[PDB]
Amino acid sequence: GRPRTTSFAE
Amino acid sequence: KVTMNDFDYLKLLGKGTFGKVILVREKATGRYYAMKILRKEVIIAKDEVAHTVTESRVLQNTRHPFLTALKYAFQTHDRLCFVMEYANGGELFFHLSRERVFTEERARFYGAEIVSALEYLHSRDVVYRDIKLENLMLDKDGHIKITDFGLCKEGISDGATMKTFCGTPEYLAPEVLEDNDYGRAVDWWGLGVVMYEMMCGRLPFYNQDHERLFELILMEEIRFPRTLSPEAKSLLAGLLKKDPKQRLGGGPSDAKEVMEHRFFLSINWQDVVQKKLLPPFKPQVTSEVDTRYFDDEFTAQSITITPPQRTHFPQFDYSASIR
Ligand SMILES: NC[C@@H](NC(=O)c1ccc(-c2ccnc3[nH]ccc23)s1)c1ccccc1
Repeated sequence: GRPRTTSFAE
Repeated sequence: KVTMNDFDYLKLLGKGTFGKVILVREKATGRYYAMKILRKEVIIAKDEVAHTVTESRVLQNTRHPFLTALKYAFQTHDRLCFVMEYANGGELFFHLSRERVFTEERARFYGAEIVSALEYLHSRDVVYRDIKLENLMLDKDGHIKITDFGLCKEGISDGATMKTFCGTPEYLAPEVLEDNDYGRAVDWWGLGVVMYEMMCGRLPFYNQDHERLFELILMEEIRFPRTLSPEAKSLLAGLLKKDPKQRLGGGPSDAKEVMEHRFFLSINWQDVVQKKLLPPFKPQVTSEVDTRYFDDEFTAQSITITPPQRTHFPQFDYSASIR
């Protein structure tokens, strides 16, 4: 079970 | 105007750099909602005001069974608040982590409802750009609800392109990892990654070093379990074609290509949108304040407020009843 991901921009 | 004191604040469902999401009760009606509370100070500092306005605008202008519905968009001097219908079923990330892997039948159900949602957004010239397990929630009946439209782009018709390097590292399409622009096919790559996770029980590419991760996304050939069905292998191979021009859904007909793939042979797509497909899992919620399908990491935390004019955010506020 992978770690939580985080969204990003530029 | 709607304010903070119109709601009871019951349990923390999510937390991070931008702000937090809390299960609230509307005092007037006694009904429960999910309230995403974002700090303006952080949004301005990170230069992300355009993304916050786009999210509200997309939420205001969309209505689909498998997209989350906005009840109220309102703001205070330092906070932006999205009041939304409460999906009690929790994230798909929660369920897939618990069960490790789904059957092809269960993945097909979730996949179809996501394809239905993506066809809707694409027909409306919206590219979602952040398909992933954390952004896919389940409602009380076990149907898909896409959340978080912060990285959406509007006005993207047939063949229109985008420049912003954005998304989530693990889900980025190969073309986004190259210079210049990219098309709406990145959403079908994202569908491919989540479908891969549901059926293969892992990301198709992973490394904690983004340098190594992006090289895998660009350079590495995907693998499948031997026992995965031929149609499932073909679907994932089609969705995860590195060239967006040769990718399933990357042609002019868009979602049609994906809907007509042999993996979804058993699916009537008019029944999908009509909520006529039977959910393979029904959330076992006893009450409305029941948060069993959210991490204790968040739900165990005590609710508190932060101690810190024309600090107004124009074109943000909204009511579902007024419009
Ligand atoms: N980038 C991650 C983002 N997490 C979210 O978007 C949500 C967490 C829990 C949500 C929820 C739960 C139940 N019903 C729901 N209905 C509509 C949403 C929702 S949405 C986030 C945003 C901002 C700050 C931290 C984390």
